[PDB]
Amino acid sequence: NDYLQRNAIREDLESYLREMGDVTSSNIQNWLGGRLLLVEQTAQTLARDHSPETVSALLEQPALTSTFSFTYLGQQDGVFTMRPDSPMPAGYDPRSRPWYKDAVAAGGLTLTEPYVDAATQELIITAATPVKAAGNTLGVVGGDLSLKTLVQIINSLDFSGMGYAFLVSGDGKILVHPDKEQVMKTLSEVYPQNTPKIATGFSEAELHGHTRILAFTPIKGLPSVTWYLALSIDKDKAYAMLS
Ligand code: MET
Repeated sequence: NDYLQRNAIREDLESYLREMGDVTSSNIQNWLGGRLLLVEQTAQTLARDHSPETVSALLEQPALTSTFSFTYLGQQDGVFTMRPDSPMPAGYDPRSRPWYKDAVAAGGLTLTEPYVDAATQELIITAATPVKAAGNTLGVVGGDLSLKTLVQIINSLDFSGMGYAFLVSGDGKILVHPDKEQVMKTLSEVYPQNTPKIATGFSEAELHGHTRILAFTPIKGLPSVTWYLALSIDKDKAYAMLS
């Protein structure tokens, strides 16, 4: 019976994809979490000493400079200190920036979606948290992460060559993707006819002439964002490999 045999293969494949999605989501959760905690650790150290000499020395520590492209403190009065050095664009105010507002609105450590960096005019992600001292908010510490770095973490596993992983918001906005052309596009723009639904377990759709299976796994431990790890699998390839 071809129907029972088809369902037998599909259930085995979905079981495997569920397993790959869980571990990859765990992996990016732990990776982002360490970056978040490093930013949190930096803020609480600054909360008890934020003199210019100390701010500079702390941001230059190699645990920070080797982890983030840049680490910085934007203060409540608008003053901005960033390491490593970078030329500054005219009219910059850290308080108007997405990372600063997101941290303040979150009331704690959070991650931005990709936004246009003020200096490089390129997309960047930022781990950010307020600096709190006796209820006062003195500012926000941010740590910048390249989207390429996140693509590499979620694609550490090759998924037996069946496909690839990307990140998507609960709103359907593609945040990081191996194809740079799909970054910040929505699932509806990428799949206009039969759009995959995040809530549904496994969706089938057509991309570039081939049927693909999509599966979305929530990423836990990310305060104030609802992001999913998405697997995009070549359907014909997966069914053939699993006989
Ligand atoms: C001064 S630009 C670099 C800091 C941060 N990524 C921003 O765009 O605001």
